[PDB]
Amino acid sequence: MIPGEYHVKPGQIALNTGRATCRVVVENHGDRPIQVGSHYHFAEVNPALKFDRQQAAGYRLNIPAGTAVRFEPGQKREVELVAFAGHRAVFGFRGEVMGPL
Amino acid sequence: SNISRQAYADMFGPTVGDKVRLADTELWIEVEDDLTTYGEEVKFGGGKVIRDGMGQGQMLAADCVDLVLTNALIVDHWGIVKADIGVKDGRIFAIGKAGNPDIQPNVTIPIGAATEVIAAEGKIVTAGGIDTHIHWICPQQAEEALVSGVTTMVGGGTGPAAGTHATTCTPGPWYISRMLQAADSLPVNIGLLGKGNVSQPDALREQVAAGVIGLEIHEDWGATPAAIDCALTVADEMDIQVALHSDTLNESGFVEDTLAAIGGRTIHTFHTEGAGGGHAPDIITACAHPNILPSSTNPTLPYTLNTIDEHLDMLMVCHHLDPDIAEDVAFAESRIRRETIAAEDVLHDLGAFSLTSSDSQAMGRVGEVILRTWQVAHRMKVQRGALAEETGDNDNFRVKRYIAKYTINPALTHGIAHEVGSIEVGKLADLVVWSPAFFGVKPATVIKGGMIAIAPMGDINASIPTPQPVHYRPMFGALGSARHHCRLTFLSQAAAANGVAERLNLRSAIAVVKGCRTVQKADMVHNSLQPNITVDAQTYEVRVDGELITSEPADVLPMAQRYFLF
Amino acid sequence: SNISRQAYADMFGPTVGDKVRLADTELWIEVEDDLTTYGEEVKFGGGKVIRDGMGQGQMLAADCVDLVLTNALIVDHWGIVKADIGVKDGRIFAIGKAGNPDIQPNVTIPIGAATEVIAAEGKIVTAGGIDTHIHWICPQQAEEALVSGVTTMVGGGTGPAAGTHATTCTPGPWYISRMLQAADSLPVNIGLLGKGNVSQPDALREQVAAGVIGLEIHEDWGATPAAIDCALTVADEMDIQVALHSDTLNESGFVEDTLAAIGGRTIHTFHTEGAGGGHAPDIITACAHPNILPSSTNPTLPYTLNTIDEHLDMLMVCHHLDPDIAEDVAFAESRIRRETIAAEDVLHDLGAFSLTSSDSQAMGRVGEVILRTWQVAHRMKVQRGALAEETGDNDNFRVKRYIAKYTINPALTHGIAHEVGSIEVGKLADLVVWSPAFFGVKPATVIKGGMIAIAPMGDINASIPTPQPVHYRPMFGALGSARHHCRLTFLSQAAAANGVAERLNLRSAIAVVKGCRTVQKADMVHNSLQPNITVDAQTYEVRVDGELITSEPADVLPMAQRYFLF
Amino acid sequence: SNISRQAYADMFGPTVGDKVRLADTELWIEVEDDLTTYGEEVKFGGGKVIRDGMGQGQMLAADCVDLVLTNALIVDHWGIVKADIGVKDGRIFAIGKAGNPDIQPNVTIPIGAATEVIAAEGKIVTAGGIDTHIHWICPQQAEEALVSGVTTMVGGGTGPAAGTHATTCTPGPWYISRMLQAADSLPVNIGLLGKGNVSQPDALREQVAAGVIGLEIHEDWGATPAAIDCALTVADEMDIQVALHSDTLNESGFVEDTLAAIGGRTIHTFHTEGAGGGHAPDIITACAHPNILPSSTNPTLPYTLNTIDEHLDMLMVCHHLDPDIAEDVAFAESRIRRETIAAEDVLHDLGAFSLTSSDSQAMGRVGEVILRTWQVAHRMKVQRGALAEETGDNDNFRVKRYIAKYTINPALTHGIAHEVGSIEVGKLADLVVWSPAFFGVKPATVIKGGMIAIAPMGDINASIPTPQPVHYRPMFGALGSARHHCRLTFLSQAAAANGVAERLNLRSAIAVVKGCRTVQKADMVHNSLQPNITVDAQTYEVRVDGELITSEPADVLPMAQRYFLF
Amino acid sequence: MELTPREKDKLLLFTAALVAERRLARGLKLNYPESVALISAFIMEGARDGKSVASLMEEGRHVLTREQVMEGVPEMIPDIQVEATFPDGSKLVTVHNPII
Amino acid sequence: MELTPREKDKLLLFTAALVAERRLARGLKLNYPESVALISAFIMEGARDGKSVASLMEEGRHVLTREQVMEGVPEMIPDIQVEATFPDGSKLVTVHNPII
Repeated sequence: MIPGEYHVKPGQIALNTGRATCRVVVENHGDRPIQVGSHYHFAEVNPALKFDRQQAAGYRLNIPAGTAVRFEPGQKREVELVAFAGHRAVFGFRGEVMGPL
Repeated sequence: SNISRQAYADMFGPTVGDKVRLADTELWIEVEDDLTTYGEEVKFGGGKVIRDGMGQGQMLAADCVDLVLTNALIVDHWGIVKADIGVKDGRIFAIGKAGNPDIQPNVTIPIGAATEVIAAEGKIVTAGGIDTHIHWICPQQAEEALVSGVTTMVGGGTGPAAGTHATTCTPGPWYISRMLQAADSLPVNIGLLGKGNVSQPDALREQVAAGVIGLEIHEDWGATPAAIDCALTVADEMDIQVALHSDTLNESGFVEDTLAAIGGRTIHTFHTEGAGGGHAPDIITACAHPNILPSSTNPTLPYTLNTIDEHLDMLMVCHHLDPDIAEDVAFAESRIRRETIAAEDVLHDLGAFSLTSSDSQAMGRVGEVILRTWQVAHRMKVQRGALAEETGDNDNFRVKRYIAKYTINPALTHGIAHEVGSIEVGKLADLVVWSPAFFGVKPATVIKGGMIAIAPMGDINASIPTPQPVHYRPMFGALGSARHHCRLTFLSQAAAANGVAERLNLRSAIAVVKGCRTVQKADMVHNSLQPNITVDAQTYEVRVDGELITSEPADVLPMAQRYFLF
Repeated sequence: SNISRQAYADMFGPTVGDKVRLADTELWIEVEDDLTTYGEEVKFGGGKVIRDGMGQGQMLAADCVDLVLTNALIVDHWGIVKADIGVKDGRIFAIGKAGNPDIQPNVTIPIGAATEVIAAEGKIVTAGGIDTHIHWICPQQAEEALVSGVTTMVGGGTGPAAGTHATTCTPGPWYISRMLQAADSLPVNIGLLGKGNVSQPDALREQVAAGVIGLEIHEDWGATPAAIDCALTVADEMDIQVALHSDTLNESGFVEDTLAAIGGRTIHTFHTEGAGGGHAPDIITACAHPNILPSSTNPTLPYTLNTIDEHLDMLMVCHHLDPDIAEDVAFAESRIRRETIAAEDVLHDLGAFSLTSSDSQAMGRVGEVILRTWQVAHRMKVQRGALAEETGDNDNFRVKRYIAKYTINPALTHGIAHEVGSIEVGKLADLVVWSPAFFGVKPATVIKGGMIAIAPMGDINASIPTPQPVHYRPMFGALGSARHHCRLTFLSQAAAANGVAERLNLRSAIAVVKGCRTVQKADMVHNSLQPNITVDAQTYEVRVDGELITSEPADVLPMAQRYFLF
Repeated sequence: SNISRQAYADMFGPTVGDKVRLADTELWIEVEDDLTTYGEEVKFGGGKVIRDGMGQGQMLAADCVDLVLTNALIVDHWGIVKADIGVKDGRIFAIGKAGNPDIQPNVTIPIGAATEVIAAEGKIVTAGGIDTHIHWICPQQAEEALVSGVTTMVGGGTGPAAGTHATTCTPGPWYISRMLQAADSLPVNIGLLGKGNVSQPDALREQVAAGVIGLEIHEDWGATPAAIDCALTVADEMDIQVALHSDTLNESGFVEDTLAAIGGRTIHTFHTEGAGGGHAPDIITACAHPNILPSSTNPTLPYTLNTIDEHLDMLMVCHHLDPDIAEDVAFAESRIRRETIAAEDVLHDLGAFSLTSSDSQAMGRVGEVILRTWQVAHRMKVQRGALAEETGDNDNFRVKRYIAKYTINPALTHGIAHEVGSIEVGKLADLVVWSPAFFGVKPATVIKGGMIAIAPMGDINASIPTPQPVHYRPMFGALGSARHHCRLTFLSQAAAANGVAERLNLRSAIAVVKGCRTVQKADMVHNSLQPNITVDAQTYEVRVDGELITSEPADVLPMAQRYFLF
Repeated sequence: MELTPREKDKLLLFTAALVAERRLARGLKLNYPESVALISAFIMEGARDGKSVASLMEEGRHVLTREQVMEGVPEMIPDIQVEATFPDGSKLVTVHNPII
Repeated sequence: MELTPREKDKLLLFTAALVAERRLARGLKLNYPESVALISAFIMEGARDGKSVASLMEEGRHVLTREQVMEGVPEMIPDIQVEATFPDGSKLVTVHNPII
């Protein structure tokens, strides 16, 4: 007996289903680590991360909400992106779009 | 991508199909629905989702909520679901999916710069309790009650005076005015009851016009058919509620005479089992009538090994009886019957009794209304198994039936359901956050009117709020003017019209009662059973349709020694 | 029918002829009269008398009292009688026979639906005490004083500042305004004293116009004949009182010079014995004059074995003296004299000293004014026997003489007797209920303005209010707006006219002082003796009509170790 | 006549040339000047100087001060001198020589009948501290802070909600209005910060118009260049301050990008060392810029043996991070660097860091801002010796440099220096009296607006205020209306114009912020150094002009175990 | 711990009892508040141990005798009441004439 | 003494610990609040003694075992935190999974 214990049924949860995705190879050219959040507009991340910014337009990381992908200096890795939804209007970040798309 | 169910529950709390144990009881709930879109859940913290342009939008204050309770597991009479809760203007705005419509799908609760966040992932959220049997013996009761999870208190009294020790009557215009003024200082919603024991209508009307939302007929002030009829006549014309404590002595007649005097008119019967007062030994038969809204006081809930031993002396002190006067003690074994005490538990499980209350410091414990209601549910599951209404392998229906007893039903009974009683849009944001392991025992957060009024707090000088000693301390929602803005003083329609609030210079928000006369047994959510119940005059045995109703006394209960220091 | 006296006392309390012991002292009181009609006493509880149509009537609120204290044993300067007390509009309505005129005989205090009940059978009821020597060193003093049974506090100060540590002066318009505002937060009636040590009248008038009801002349601020005359001139024109703490140093002259400066004008001499301040070593001779209203501070009451040992260091700290400076310690043995300390007790028993006070936290104990007054009465009965005025085999007269010292006399001295000071119709309902075994030590109920402000309260979560731990907790009468409505801030007639209350936005009820100049020694109830007293300049011996006045130091006292945890 | 220096110090406190040790540290101060006239010092007590016609005059209230602090040893950024302090209308009237112009020479602070006295001989008097990094997690923080000597608190929050746990943002109009109302109940001056993390200006303007005096940009809400620019644009037009907590994750760019976004505009960088948040690992390089006003939070002050061990878990709880999520813990060793922690101490000693704050209950200790600032000064003297600016054999300059960090500088940074921050004529009388042995640890008296708000108090029932137990208790300055009159709620110029105070019905005195945009590093009193500082990306070593900046971890500190019970 | 007001209130009772317990140990005759605190604390621990209400109503009368308390004290305490968390929840223990 | 609010607050912890300490002595299986108070008090005294934060983070896990507490209690306490005045000022001690 454990007070307030859960009895989670086994299985998996499929995240962000039915949405466009794309894979991109990214490399950290900076001398300091860079960590990117799940809902951050990837196309506007730290300029030290070299990748096809054009492809990542209107996309975010296809990872569970609240998690992140870290890039140590000089690190190179392929990540998967998932398209923004809702109004598909990007406001903020580095201020490169500030509107729909 | 993909995430396992276990990891998912650890991050955002349980989802559809997952079950959760209530404290250390045998009651299990199962998430019936989840309003989120997988992968789009909002979370707060360093590098999380709720950040500018991401989970937070660019809308103005008027277009977003003031407070959002993320990933909450709602337990209410209407469902046990997973959702985000939006709070705006001190009231429940919506139950849905929170976020930023700019980049997220299905957002119904918009988060913007003007939005505060309460992380409810892994917690159970419920409406604040409502205790309709408070004796204002001391102001300290409000804090005790608030800490337990009760956000509204209905009753009466003037302090530690004999009248209040035994009854919940706030006698007359002067004391009513005084208590209404004193109420602005308390962090709970309040409504007062006046003394309804009089056979002259104008004496009652004055009190209602003074501000009370109900009248109590108590045998200590004489619960005669004449007084009962008088109070009910005035109640019928002023749309206020009547609470009864019948003639235990059978001095003016038996239970059937009292029922006759009531004449099918709406009335709330206090401690219907009888231990706390009522025609000996069959006042319990009242729960069979359509116009009766029956409640229990907590010392008899649930039937345990020490229940009887304790009552004998508790009764005396409360009602100012003399242990040396034969007649004063003679009606002890007449008021305390193992038979009705055992039956009461079952009648609750069946939906025959619709409310639970305390009867604070007058044969009741103010901080144990929620705690004892769940102990009954536990003992009933253990002894009787699943309810005929249960579906699936959970106790979901039993949980909805019991939570309604100290939430929506007390609210319907006193004509305040339009303001509080449940987690529904438009209602005041009186919410309680519970950790599953402390459900019904010790709350994580108590919200009043959209502001946290009390919560456990650690070392004030610590680097974080978690270090010991951790104990309940008043928060901003319980401070001066913020308090006034987050609490409600319920008045009678007459008092509101007379300008009582302006005359007494009340500082809190005002709410008016209505619909007290139209409610009936059938309106009690999940507790509308009108059983063909009888009580044997000699043996005191309770029978429904001829079958014997009874239960066994518990030796050990959950939500007891595992949680309390004393 | 018939009932034995013993059974009767057990039910309704003692009646005519019965005697009661005061706490654990040797003082016995005897019921002088009973206003009831045997067989018609009102009692509250299940199946008792106060019920609709029986002991409770059908009258409207305007025709019945708000509160009734049933079967009370009143102990006041005017009598020791048994009666019901009626309270209406926060004021004492009547002292008589309560009930329902419809069926009961001789009812003078009508009970109706609007009436609350306090059961006083077997209890002693007295007026709230009045301490006229408070140093507002800290706000916590009000609660301490209220718990002891004192409902009115007169004095001055601004908090823990040097000036307030030594004196009771609230210096100037700004601090006076600040303290008047802060007073609304305290559950006791309050009146402030300003600094009267100035030789420029306008400096005093401003203070009186600012709101003070008196001025204190303190030697620490220079108690010169010039200052004394100045303060008395302004007092005479503004109808406020002057409290004196004369020149111990004899710097400007001896006691006869101070008396000369007073010029037969009314004045209240603080701690007239001298230990707390005053011309060394004969300030005590002041009690012989008609214009002098003499009081004692409590540390010297009564003379005990440890009295002297304790004073030496207490004096230093209070008046900011330096134990290394010869001149600062030299006037220790000059201010602390066993001779005058012993005599003071007797002079009280004789009615030469008319008041007792504390001198809170500046050579006085705020919660021990009542307690020590009775200890003196006990020690005096023990040492000197019955007073020449006693009648019957009781200490009734001695009890009336001593209770007047901390009730009606302090009220007459400060011009507030029209509002408080005794249990008389029309006066504010500041009452204290005592259990005979705890009389003068720990109150059962403390009522302010008709509402219980503080009382012992047990486990807030208990089924009754009696379970441990039981300790004093604030009640509704001490809460926000209810408090304002139940307390009085006394202003000077000038301040009231100037609209000070409206300008400072005071929330409490306002009362005005009057009759401070016209009171004289002969007006002090039961304490009007003007003895031909002398003090030997060398030996410090006190003599009245040549006879030596003295007493023995107590080794053990009642109302001490049997009641206190520490 | 003549008196020896030692005897003189024992009577009136130290004079020119005398040195005093600060608590149990190695810091010594030397009286630089004395404004008295030898032989004419004012002293209060029985037979002392402050008496009618002597040290007290005949002037009316308008011509004398309300309060005088006699023989005080002032320690402020401008000097360490001996003088009397005059307080009038709740504000500092003058710093000079108090007395009676009628008989004394050089009196600049007149004492009359309307003057209260606080004896400060032998005590150190300082301005009240100002903490500009408060998380309103609970109302109890105000008392804790007040007791330590901080009289003004700037920050934000709504109570124990996730958002406030991590940030100091009071989200939107509703919560801002609620907190402004709740502020009237707190005994400290208050100013609120809103959530500045938005890329839509109108969302910020509403908040400023609602009443906030600043906006916080926190990485938990997304500290992006877009948000930063937005907040600074609005700040520039509304004359409010911006507090930053940069992007530790380097998600949007590195420190140079954030600096680029700031664009040379005024901004206050929170916990500039980085442990509490900021670009890893070089946010500390910000202190080199003219537009940056850098402060430290207290857990890293000073560098001790247990500093690191403690931070790892403190960080997690505060920012809602998950110890199981690799990425959430990965940035632990990135945020907690022994290298920057050690350097921070030195940068403070050099004047590179200009402020110290707490970061209450979110990686900071509310009652230890003053205490830790002095511990740093001690450790720096011990390790580095005298500062290049020191003159004479004392630490006077180092004391002025460090006291400015939690007094005048925080005030200049938030545009409130015109009201508080230092002991200067015209400023609010927020003063703290310290006994040299408890300096920086436990205050003797805490004055707010000219009234003592809190101080140590002994047995309430004692004959003097000194008997045990002695602990901090609320005084009159912290009571109801007196409190309102002695505290200030700072509003934005816009809110003041909009009539927010009248609409919310605020009861306290209102003050408006101004000059937040014009302040720069060079304006920070004694802390204007802009060093050529660099941080090695790999080793984390901090260098100024190529030289390595570092310090050793303390094993034992003063103002610790010798003073605290726990 | 999450101590509620009632739990913190009982800590006052416990502590008051520590005072009495020590004085009794020195061989002093206990006064009124000391006696009440001592007997009350006893009952609370009885409940913690799992003893029944009925047992405590009896045992509580054997904690202190008339010769261990000051004169008049036994008569100043016609009964003692205290509530505690028994295995079956909070219950009230009433001890009549605890000191004989 | 000049006790600040934080010092008075810790007296509540100390006292709560005296209760637990006595019950454990009687051989009772401690409950949730008793366990937290007992382990917390231990750490505070460790700091008073001059032990380092690192040492206490370890020692705190050896105060009570799974067999000395009620069922479910170990899982109700994933960690314990308390601050105290070490020789080098106030520090935070976090003990993870104190009961095993």
